[PDB]
Amino acid sequence: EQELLELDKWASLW
Amino acid sequence: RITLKESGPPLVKPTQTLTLTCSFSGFSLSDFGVGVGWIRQPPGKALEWLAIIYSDDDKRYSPSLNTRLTITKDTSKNQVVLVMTRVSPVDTATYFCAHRRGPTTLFGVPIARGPVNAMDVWGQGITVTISSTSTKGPSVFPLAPSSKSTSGGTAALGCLVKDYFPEPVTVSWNSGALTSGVHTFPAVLQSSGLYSLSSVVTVPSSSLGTQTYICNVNHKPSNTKVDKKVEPKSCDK
Amino acid sequence: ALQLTQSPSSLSASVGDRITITCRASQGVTSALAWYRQKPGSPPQLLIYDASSLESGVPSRFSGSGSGTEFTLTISTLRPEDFATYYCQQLHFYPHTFGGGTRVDVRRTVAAPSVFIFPPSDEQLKSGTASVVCLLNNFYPREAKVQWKVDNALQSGNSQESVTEQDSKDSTYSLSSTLTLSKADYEKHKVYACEVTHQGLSSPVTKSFNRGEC
Repeated sequence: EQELLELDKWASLW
Repeated sequence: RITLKESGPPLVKPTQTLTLTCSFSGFSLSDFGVGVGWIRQPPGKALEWLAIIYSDDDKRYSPSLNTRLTITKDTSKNQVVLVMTRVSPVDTATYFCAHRRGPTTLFGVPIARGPVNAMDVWGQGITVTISSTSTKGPSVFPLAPSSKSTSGGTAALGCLVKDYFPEPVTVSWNSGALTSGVHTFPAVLQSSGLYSLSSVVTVPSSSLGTQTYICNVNHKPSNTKVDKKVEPKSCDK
Repeated sequence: ALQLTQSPSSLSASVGDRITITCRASQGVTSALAWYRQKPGSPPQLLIYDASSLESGVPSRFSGSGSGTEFTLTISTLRPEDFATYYCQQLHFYPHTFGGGTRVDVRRTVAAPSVFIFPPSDEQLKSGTASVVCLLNNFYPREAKVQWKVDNALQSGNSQESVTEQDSKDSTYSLSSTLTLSKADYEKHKVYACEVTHQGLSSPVTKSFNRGEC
């Protein structure tokens, strides 16, 4: 895993 | 049932500001988590993500364009606006707005991420050209048939439509009488800022002495029409 | 940002064929991967969302698979309306990113191009410029390489290419390469040639004229 990309709005949603 | 349509200027000058509007029907920017995003497609290239805005006014921009992009919305008008400042010819492309579903909800409760992973409905797209070039009609030059353009009992010949702006230009041969074997190439943008294309056609070399070949060029933007007769050079007579 | 590598870039197939397109992510995007089909002159159309879920209204011949970094789109039975360009997109990280695209064209037997060269017209030379055109006619596959040489000097940065859409009748492509020079430079040289490389050609082919030999 590289960079420090921002997570999408729903990336933490089941 | 979802429809989106982009509206904006088809031509903008470098360093100016470009304002694109997406008008939609079939959904509401009031729908929980719904999003509207923008994607551009430069001439003959891949899709490029630009930005997205959601029902809660949350928004994101492509990091390499964040200083020039601004996205907004008006939920009562079913519209989303994308503003791009200091544009340049690199920004010439077809711009699409698209709908992104919100998560699955059960009586208002978000229960599944699934549906949000895609842009499910796209608008027809709007082509935008950024250029400071002035309107100009083409000059037509012949691509004369010769021993160097002959293959067996077949010969190739054509027209070179050079230096015009803006697009488009239409070309036909012998007033439409000749269509078979014709190839009109997509225009290319030259470093001068003017477009250029060529149209060719293969025909029996045995007809070069009797049959007349004329390409009909029409550039509406400048009200320019030209009929160019193409024939073998004196060398081949 | 997160890089998506779509492969192959181009693919030849026939109606009824079964094709598979791959997309690799530089890092895990879980299942946040969508596939689209784009036909000439039209906007992208959604096929698969969330890596394998079939979008409502999309023919069952389309299926998707994968999770993490490797994904594949499959069309069990290729239909005529499926000859188009396909794209993957990841929505797990910002900025959302699309793959480079995968064009799918109609397969036919290899066909080397007929190469023709056209010196500039005296009409144009009078206007002060000289355009030299090289034409590659009715060939297949689409991949072709064209190089310009003026008296053995490779020309770089002063030519432009244009390619036609696959022909609906013979499934071939045509390509034009135009070399532009000023009248002055054009008249300073003799030999003008375009070297063409193509799968259908046993070896590079050269077409040229000598404006110094009359």
